[PDB]
Amino acid sequence: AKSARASRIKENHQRFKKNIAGPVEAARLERLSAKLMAIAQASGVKSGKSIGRKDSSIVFPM
Amino acid sequence: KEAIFNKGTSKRIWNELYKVIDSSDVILHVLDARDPLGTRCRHVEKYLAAEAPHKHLVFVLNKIDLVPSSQAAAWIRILQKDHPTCAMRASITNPFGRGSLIDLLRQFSVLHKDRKQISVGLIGYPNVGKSSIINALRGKAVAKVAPIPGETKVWQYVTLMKRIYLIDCPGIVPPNQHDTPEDLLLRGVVRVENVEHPEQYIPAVLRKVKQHHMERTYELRGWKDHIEFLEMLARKSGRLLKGGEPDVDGVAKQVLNDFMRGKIPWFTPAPEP
Amino acid sequence: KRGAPGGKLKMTLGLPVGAIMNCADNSGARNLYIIAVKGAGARLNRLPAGGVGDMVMATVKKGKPELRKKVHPAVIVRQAKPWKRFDGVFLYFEDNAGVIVNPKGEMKGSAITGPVGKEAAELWPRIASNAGVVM
Amino acid sequence: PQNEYIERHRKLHGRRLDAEERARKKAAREGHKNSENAQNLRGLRAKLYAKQRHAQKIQMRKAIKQHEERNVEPSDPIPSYLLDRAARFSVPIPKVRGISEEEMFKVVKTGKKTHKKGWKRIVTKPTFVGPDFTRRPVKYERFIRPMGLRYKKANVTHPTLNVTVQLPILSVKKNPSNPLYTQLGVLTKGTIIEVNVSDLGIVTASGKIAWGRYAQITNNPENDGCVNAVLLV
Amino acid sequence: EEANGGAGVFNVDLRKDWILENPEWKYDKIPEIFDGKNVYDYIDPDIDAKL
Amino acid sequence: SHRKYEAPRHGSLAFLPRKRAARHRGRVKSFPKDDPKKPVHLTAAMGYKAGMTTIVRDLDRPGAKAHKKEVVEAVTIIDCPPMVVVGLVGYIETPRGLRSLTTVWAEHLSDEVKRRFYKNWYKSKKKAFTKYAKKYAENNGASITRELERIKKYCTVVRVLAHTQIRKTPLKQKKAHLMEIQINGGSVADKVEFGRSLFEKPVTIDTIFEKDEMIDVIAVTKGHGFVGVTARWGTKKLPRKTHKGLRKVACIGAWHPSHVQWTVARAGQMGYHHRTSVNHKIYRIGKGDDEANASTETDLTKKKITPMGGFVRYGEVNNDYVMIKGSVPGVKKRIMTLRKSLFTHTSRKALEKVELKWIDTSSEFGHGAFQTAAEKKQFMGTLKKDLQ
Amino acid sequence: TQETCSEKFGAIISSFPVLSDQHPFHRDLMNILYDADHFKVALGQISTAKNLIETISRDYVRLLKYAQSLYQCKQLKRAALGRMATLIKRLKDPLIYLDQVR
RNA sequence: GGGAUGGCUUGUGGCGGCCAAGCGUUCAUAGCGACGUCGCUUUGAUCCUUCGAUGUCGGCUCUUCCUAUCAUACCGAAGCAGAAUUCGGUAAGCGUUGGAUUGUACCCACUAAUAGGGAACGAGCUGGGUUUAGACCGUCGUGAGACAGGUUAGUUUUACCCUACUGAUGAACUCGUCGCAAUGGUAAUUCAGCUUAGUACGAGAGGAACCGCUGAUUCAGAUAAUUGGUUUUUGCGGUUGUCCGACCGGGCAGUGCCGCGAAGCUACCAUCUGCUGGAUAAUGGCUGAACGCCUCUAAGUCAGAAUCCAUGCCAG
RNA sequence: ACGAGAUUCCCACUGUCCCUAUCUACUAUCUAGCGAAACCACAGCCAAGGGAACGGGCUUGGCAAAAUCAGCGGGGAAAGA
RNA sequence: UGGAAGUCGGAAUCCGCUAAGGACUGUGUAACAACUCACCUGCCGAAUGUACUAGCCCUGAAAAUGGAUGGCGCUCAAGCGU
Ligand SMILES: Nc1nc2c(ncn2[C@@H]2O[C@H](COP(=O)(O)OP(=O)(O)OP(=O)(O)O)[C@@H](O)[C@H]2O)c(=O)[nH]1
Ligand SMILES: [Mg+2]
Ligand SMILES: [Mg+2]
Repeated sequence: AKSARASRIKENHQRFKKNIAGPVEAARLERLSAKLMAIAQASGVKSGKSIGRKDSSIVFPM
Repeated sequence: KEAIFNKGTSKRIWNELYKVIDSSDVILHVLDARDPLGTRCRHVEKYLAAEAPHKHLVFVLNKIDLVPSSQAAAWIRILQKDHPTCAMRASITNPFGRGSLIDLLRQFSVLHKDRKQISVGLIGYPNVGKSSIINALRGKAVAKVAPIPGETKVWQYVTLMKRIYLIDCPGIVPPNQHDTPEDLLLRGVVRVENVEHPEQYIPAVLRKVKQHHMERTYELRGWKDHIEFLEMLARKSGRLLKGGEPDVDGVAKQVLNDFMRGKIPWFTPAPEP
Repeated sequence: KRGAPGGKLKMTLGLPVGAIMNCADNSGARNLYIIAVKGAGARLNRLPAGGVGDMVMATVKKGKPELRKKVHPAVIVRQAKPWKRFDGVFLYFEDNAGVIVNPKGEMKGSAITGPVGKEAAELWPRIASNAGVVM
Repeated sequence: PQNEYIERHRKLHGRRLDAEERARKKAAREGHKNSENAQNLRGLRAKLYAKQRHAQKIQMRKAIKQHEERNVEPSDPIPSYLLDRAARFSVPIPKVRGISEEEMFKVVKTGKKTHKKGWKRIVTKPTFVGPDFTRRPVKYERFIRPMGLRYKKANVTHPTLNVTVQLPILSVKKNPSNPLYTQLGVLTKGTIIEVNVSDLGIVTASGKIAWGRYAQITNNPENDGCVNAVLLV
Repeated sequence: EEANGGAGVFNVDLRKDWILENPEWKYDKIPEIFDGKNVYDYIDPDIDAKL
Repeated sequence: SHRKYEAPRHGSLAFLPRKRAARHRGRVKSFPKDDPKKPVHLTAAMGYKAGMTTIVRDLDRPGAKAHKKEVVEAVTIIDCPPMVVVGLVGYIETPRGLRSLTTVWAEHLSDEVKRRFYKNWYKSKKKAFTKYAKKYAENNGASITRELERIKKYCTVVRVLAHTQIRKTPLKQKKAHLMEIQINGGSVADKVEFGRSLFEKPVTIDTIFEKDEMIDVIAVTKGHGFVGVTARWGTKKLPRKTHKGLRKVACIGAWHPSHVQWTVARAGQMGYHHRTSVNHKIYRIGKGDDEANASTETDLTKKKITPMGGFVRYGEVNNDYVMIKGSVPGVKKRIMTLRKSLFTHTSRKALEKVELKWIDTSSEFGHGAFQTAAEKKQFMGTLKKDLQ
Repeated sequence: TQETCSEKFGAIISSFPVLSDQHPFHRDLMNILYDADHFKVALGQISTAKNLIETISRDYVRLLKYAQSLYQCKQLKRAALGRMATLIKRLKDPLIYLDQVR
């Protein structure tokens, strides 16, 4: 019997993933993303535009 | 095929046999009077004729009390055409042919007087009477004797005289492509308890034994076949299982044990001249 | 072909090696002592076992003397161990019984006494054609 | 299919379109493959390959020598009836290795206690037990000569006729290591044996058939499984 | 089936050859259980007169 | 000398050590890989295992033996109250691995998620996130804007913080469960905007998972305590009256080294292990608001997923629930992590459509053969207490 | 070694047709194609080599029962294997003939 | 009182005679000798030639390693049409079974296959070698007794110590929540059926394979909806003897006994699940020198095994 | 006939086994009290080498983090050995 | 020899034209045919071929816990010869 880690079995699984299960997963993911988007939609220093510093070691201390 | 029918052909047994042959000067080949050509080891005869011709082979026809006297005399004639033969009933209390066998061994000792002693080894099938012949010649139960095969498993020296030694040997069965398990069981190679489906050999017993002998022995008559014979014997003797079922297997084992132990009279007739 | 029925779903194996089951056909045998199961794998100390519809190697312990010296292929048609089918039904028969067939699946006998299993009837077409009741 | 069907298929359809080219390329790569096998094979496969290549090289150079020379004895002259022909009455092997008594005999222990009795000696080398031999009773046999180590014939070769015949043995005349070994009939290297030479047609000056002649064992029977001898003619 | 996947992939339509009075009842889900009872046990052509 | 009869190993070396899990909630070791051209979506959720029940499925599996037939299958019910997103964690890539850079929390956090930060909530002053809630007010959330822009600029992996609404469950636990759920798809700015729009909002299970999809269940198994080798590793029992025990291994060693190896079966802890089981099909995502969410299009009985007398040792499922084909690791009342499959599926079983015809709602407290109280009353009739 | 030799020799013997059991048309067709004397001599030499290999193995196993050192055991094993190799090498022509026959 | 050969070994015989590349040898022309060869060691037979335990091996449970590969994966060759194979190569990832026979190691069947060894054989348990004291027979001895031997019955009985292993806590850095992943382990395996297809192939008998689909064997990890099992639920009922005067309600017979029995635990006796990228070995090549032909190799490079390394997975 | 003598088989019978699962009591466990002994040069992680086919200490490496609890029988230790 | 034309076999293997060509080195045919090799000529352009000797390197046989030029590591050496 061909192994699970066999090159031809892997190629067959890759073709299955590309051609058959791929569109189904894409359509399901698009529907779920739309449903979650429904719930989701339903100076620089003083304004946060300039990302400043927050308010052993890599080098030898010297 | 079961290994119980392969019993008697072991390498240990045949190493014992060739040890006895190499140690012995005179080979007493013991034959059953009920089947003399059936119990004859032409394998060993060929080996002795080819490789060790100096050793003297003597036929001893034992168990002549289980055959008619005229048939026994005819078998003695047929065997004495080939080799020097003796007739024997191997019993400690009531032996027959013991004096003749002693005289024959004395003659062989006179021939081999130059050696300090001679060794006489006994060969044959299981349950032909080798250890019983040794006991009858000795006058004392010096070798273990039982009606089931294979009691003698090793070689044993017993001194008959200061110049004659007797060697016991385990029973040997030469391999043959024509021998059947039924033939081996009827010759007495195997034990009856260890074999499977015992009632297939009962028709062979009914062929070898006259019907009136069965009727007189078991006090039953009117059976049409071996199955009905065993069923009637079981119902008469009370060999019943749970649920009133007759014990045909146990009854067949009883009849086979009787057949090999000589409670049922049978013999092989000698060929006509 | 080594006599392994293909397409059989997993069921509880109730008849191991050494079991004596009834002979459901008219071939002359009345019981079958199982000595091997066709398609049995390799496992330490595990006895081979068979279920309904499984092909086994058997010997006859009671019946006609002609069948007593050979090793016959058999198909198990009834078992007493409860087993589940795909519809969730747990079921069992009142006895363990099988039939004698050739290695290709055709029966030696000509009729079957009592019902047969659905698995045996589906897997061996001659059992379905020679059965009177199918359960 | 019947008869020469693959040949008929090759006649009616041919072969693969690249078959000749791939055969030529494989025959061209054969030298690189042979060198790669000579430099990269390992173990017993490598040893067998090297021996086989050595045999091929010897056969090849012999072929070259024969094709190159396609177009091309005693010291003293003697007549044709004196050709192929050859005091001190020495045997071919006047001296062998002496054999100790442990190398001859091992100790057979007997008894039933933890301390056994070791008076029985078994002969380890092959023996000739003699004619009409019957084993002694077990209580009185000291020197065990086992049945599987008994030999009755020997491959005896004639030095002048250059032929080897399997001859029966009559007796053991001298085992050089020990007279006890001769008495036991032990067949070792350099042992003088007596053989039946009736099959060689040896005759005396008047017509009597000579059927007994000395020969000497030239091999090691305990290591070779056979007795090889040279006639003392 | 060879145009639509092959053997073991094509799903057969067992309700395609149904003969009914009204064609759009072909793919209806027939009820079987209602309040712990069997609908097919209560199916009767004279059920109106019986009621 | 060698072993005379070959036999494989008892147990697997891939699940060592056989110790108790480091924490009760299952850990998502790996998330599905991110494809930026995909839409933004969540990849995990949590629930609580209620129990199991029985279904009848109208199977459409071409080439199978039970094709166009009815099959009885076991399913597991997971109660899934809606989850609340209360945070956003940013991850950067370093040569030492993924590193958490910043974490932005919501302005208002519930007492459920606040109980997780305390071991004694009843004695506490409940001061958690009180000074953090003021940075939404001071300088118009300038610090929050800075951290969000830091996630947008420097991070490659964005995860939301989501906690369960445990008050909706029959559990006596008031302390909620909180986890990081990775956002997959889109760009990093899209993920940050997606989380910012999802702060303080309830997220239901039907917007993360969809019916007839295979998912993975991550949980901690049933604990068994200290268990000997016979049940811990499946070893053969020694014969009767074996000296110093028969439920043991006769030889823990006969060969060099002069040690006990790590491959020898020894007595110890069994169960309470962290397990991730894969390829579990979702059969039904039932709604809590529906009063007939355990009613199929064939079985017209109006009934809910709760059996009569409730689930044993759990209670009643009154929220959205997930029906999963088969069995999942864990016990009743236990937190369950449902995760998207890491790879595109390679089986037709993941492409099958499940059509249920009947769901068992009989009592699991005995041999219940009625699916509702009305059926039991109709079968029995009138009792003594009804007249009383 | 002797088991391998006996298995291969028995496979050679038991697979080739036996002329004494064939139909007279098949037997005489094999006689026309092949000298039946040569066919029977080749198969008889195969059987003779098989039985000689078995006899040599039996004798050398019996000698190895009494061999007293690893050197003597090694020499006996090499002697038995060399005798078997000599017996097989003396079958150079019948093996080629029987392969062509096959 | 004293003790308790080893960088061995493996696949190809010995003896005797020829032949011969070569080594030696030119004041002696001898002597060794690779590759070979020749003699000794039944027309498919016979089954009427089994040839000496002083040296001891087996078995249960369980783990790991080696390759000297039985099967599975890939490849080369063969009258290899197909099917089934045979020989050889890379490969230890993964398996390699159930029984009979003790008057003393081979048979039978299933299976893909029933491969070979090491870690002992240079104080775990249990059957023989094997042997304290009892007893019998056989041989030997005048005898006590011994043995060529055969038979029967027969006393060693830790763990709480250190280390190793399997699990479980834990000080110091305020407590807690959410994480990363260095390193260690790592897992799947084989067969069958449907379609291809009664097609390629074939005189006929027969009879494949790739893609696709569905199950099953062994292994592993879980789980209790269902079905069996389990009952101190002493939950309910029945029943024997005795005792509380009888009924009721109870005690005792260490759980009196029996029937059913939820819950819990459980079972291939039940159910569920077991996943993908890169680099390679043998080989098959491309371009192209060495070497004016040629060449898969030298520079460069493509593919390719169940192999290797990682992800998935477990610990942290 | 008799036998706690040795052996083989048949029926019945069953967890001897396939193949293990579950329950009860007393332990083991924890606590209060009480409380030894065997044994002990010093000590206790491995790999290779250490001619006297011995190594726990030496050489060269792997490495190596307090204090502990329940089991466990590989090693050490342990048999009036 | 049914067929055998150099090429299934056995034995001989010569002469002529020659620049050179075997009573033929292989492929091929039922046999022929055809191709090819040995050999020769034309183009080219200057060094090659064979067999040995001496160095270094590969193979020249290996089992079974994980390990050893002492360890790292070393390639116009941190290897070898002076
Ligand atoms: N009627 C009769 N029976 C005899 C005679 N001799 C022996 N038997 C029976 O045959 C049986 C065989 O006796 P054994 O002495 O053991 O003969 P065996 O051939 O040595 O048997 P094995 O021990 O198997 O070798 C005995 O039990 C006797 O009863 C005889 O002369 N007459
Ligand atoms: Mg007897
Ligand atoms: Mg006897």
